[PDB]
Amino acid sequence: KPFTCLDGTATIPFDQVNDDYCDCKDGSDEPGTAACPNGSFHCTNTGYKPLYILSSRVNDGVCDCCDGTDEYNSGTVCENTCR
Amino acid sequence: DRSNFKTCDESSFCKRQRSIRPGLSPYRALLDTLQLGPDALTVHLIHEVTKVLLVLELQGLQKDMTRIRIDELEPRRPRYRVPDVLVADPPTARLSVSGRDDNSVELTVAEGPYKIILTAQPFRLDLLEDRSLLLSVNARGLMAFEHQRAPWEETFKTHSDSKPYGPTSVGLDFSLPGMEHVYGIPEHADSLRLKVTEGGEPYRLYNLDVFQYELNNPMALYGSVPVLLAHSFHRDLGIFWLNAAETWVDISSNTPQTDIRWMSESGIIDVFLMLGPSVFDVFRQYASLTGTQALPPLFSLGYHQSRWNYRDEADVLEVDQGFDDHNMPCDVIWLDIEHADGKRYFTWDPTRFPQPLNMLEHLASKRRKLVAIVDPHIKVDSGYRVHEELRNHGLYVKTRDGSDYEGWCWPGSASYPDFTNPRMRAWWSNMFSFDNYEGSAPNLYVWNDMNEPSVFNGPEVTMLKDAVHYGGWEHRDIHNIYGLYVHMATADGLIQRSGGIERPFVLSRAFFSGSQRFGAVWTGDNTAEWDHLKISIPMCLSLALVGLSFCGADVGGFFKNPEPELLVRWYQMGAYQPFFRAHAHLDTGRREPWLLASQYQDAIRDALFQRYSLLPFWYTLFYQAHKEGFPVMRPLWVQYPEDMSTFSIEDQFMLGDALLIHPVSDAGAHGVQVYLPGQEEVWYDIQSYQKHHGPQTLYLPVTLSSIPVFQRGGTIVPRWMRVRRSSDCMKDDPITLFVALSPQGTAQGELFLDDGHTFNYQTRHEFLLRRFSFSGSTLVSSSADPKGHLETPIWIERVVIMGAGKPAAVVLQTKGSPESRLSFQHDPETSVLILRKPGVSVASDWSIHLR
Ligand SMILES: CCCCN[C@H]1C[C@](O)(CO)[C@@H](O)[C@H](O)[C@H]1O
Ligand SMILES: [Ca+2]
Ligand SMILES: [Ca+2]
Repeated sequence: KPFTCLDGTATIPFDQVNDDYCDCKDGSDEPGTAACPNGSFHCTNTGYKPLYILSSRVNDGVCDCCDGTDEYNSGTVCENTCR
Repeated sequence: DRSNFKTCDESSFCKRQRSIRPGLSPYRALLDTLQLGPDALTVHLIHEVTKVLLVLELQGLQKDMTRIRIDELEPRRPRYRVPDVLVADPPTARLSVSGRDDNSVELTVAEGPYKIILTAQPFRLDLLEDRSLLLSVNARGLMAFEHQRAPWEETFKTHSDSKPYGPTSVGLDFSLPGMEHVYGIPEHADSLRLKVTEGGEPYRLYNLDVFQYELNNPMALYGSVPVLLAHSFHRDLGIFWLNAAETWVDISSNTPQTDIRWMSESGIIDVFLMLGPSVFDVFRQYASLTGTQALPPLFSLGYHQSRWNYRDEADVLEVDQGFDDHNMPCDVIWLDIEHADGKRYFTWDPTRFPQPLNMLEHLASKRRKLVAIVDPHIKVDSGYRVHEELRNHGLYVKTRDGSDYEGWCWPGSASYPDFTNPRMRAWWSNMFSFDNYEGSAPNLYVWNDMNEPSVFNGPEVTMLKDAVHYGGWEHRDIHNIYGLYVHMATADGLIQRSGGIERPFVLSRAFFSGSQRFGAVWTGDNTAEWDHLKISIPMCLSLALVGLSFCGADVGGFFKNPEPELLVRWYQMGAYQPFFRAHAHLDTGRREPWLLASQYQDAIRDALFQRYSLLPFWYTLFYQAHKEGFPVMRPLWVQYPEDMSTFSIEDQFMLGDALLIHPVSDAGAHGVQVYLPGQEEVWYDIQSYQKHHGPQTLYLPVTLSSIPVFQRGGTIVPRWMRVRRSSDCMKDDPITLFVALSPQGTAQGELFLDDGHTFNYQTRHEFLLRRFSFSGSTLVSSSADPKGHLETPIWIERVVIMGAGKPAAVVLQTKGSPESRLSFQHDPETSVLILRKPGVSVASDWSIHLR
């Protein structure tokens, strides 16, 4: 099946979810990347409070989440500090 | 308070020179003494009354330039010749005697078309292309050369100039037939098109610290570039008066013709005539003499947050966090003089900045930089190691009795290192090593202020004329390059500390011809008022024309508190100017951009996002400035030399040839009048995508968030649409290309890429220069310089085409890949075509076809 933007603006093939290009006006098709200006990246942050961050801070080379999962392809290795 | 500063009448050499009025010159060339040499023609000149003998050295130069030098035949003492400003000995062209009579010798440069006519009596020079007169020298007979007499004493207010060499001033006039518009000779808080000086003061070039300077007047400010450009419908010319002493410039209009007269306190006459014919020819001619804009590290083209002063390390970190908490980008936070130990530079206040390395480490973890101020005045303090070293090694500027000069500045009593001494500059450069400048780190950069030099208890708030420098030269001989030497030694220090790898960033207040090689400048202590916002355009445009492309003004104004609307408009203005820094006086209220009401915050954030989105475009323009000498920010007349209605415009400007900017600069404005030039030219409003045909004056309604910006048809602008918290975060991100189609359905653009901060682009050719071109129905990416290769993940995520119809299909071809189909979106109202995710590496050749 295809994916539908949560705001109903479009329906796209599921291979355009997290394909590093913003296809949904609400940013819902790119929860795991920095592609959308209004998106959010969810940090589970086990051992502390889970956090939402701006999509623009995914792989920006800055450690935003204590669990470090926002930096997975940036050259910055973030140690886990959720303690 | 202007009684602090001499008018021409209160300057005895300006009074003497300016009293000489247009008439029959007493100088005469002795044609019996003429010698035609390998690089030059020399001929003796004589003053008919005084019988003083001078030598004229006349040279044709490669790239259609002429150099005129005049010195005494038998000087009692050597005259000053400006060192370190020319980047090379200019390659010469052979002169030939191609005509002669009783009173004249005609010279040909190489094999033509340029000719120089030397008239013997009265002495005169005329410059021609073929039979067209370009320029005359001494046509009004204003040449004056005060020779060195047997070794006057002068006082101004409470300061005494011993003037041990007496009157030594030099001057010369130039006639520009057909020219009605002249520009340049910064720095003055005055209009772009220079005014006639006939009924008032001459323009003054003497690097001075003017407290609360006022607008629309010819008083000398902090920097001096003795370069004048002349523009007409038919031709462009430039005059480069290579003199480092106090200089006054008279301008008179008289078939239309403009006469220029330079009057300098000492040194020789040394002037370059740059014959164009186009203004870009003039840019190249001047760049070959004094060099080009240093390529800024990318971060320094982002947004700088500054004030006098941030309180301590905690304040600095709070400001850093404030940007991220309010979703506003920023690359650098600045530390003004209160960060040091009582204005002892290279130190840190032990209570408020106890751990600078840890503060710099925290900023590096946000991928941000810091700038620390380092001024050239050194506190007289036996516990201050810098002062003890400079004192012990005799590296200070001296007085005539041989003691070290002492004046007053920020730390109280202070001495001034002799930056004209190469041993002093090497010492200064070595002081920036990470072992010497303790607490500094690779993400700390430098601001040189007060380097005119500013001397609080000195005449005109600067150093005494009869202070003595390296080689025995007087301060009056060298004054206008003192600041440049500070800028240069600081920039060299930032390079050396890295082992020669990192590009520097240094902001300087004082400057001279050649300062473009060492970093950025700004217009000093402006005021939080609407007219100071307006004047930032003509001031930075006058700097751009003379090679200083890395220019800006304090956003919000340095003095006083701007109202929120003025601050919003200043952010919008600054976001489209080369050096983009907010700064403020010690006693102003805090005005970090999130402290405003949300509507003002939002407009400012929008301006910051636009600036960061445009960094690839800015970086390419600076690469083009670095390689070719073309200015980044440009008057409309540079792009439209035949449209006479642009010759004085200074409320509008262009960035390269692609973007026309008209920032709102009036409180409560409901619209602006935008002049869109060019016959058969179209312009795209980048907010609405509406196309407009030139030439017209368009009335455009505005709101608080409006920044009137238009993209020229025929251009392709690269943008990073993923705005992040700093430029370092963005430098691997994909590019969106904005193609604005000409009426012929064409466009072209370039893009420069490298590691963002080293000299590897130069030493290893590690860079990319791409050409993007559109014609027919095909967009092509090719190499504009095959020597450049770069490892980069940057790819093309989007193409936006303005002025295009709906295609039936879109097809991408890239070498190494199968042909692919691209999806797309089209707006019939705006004729805007968006091509989705080409996905091709920016280092790859590729083409997109609209079928
Ligand atoms: C009343 C102060 C006048 C001089 N201002 C200079 C010094 C300083 O104020 C502090 O270093 C800087 O903030 C300005 O930017 C400089 O131009
Ligand atoms: Ca997607
Ligand atoms: Ca991050």
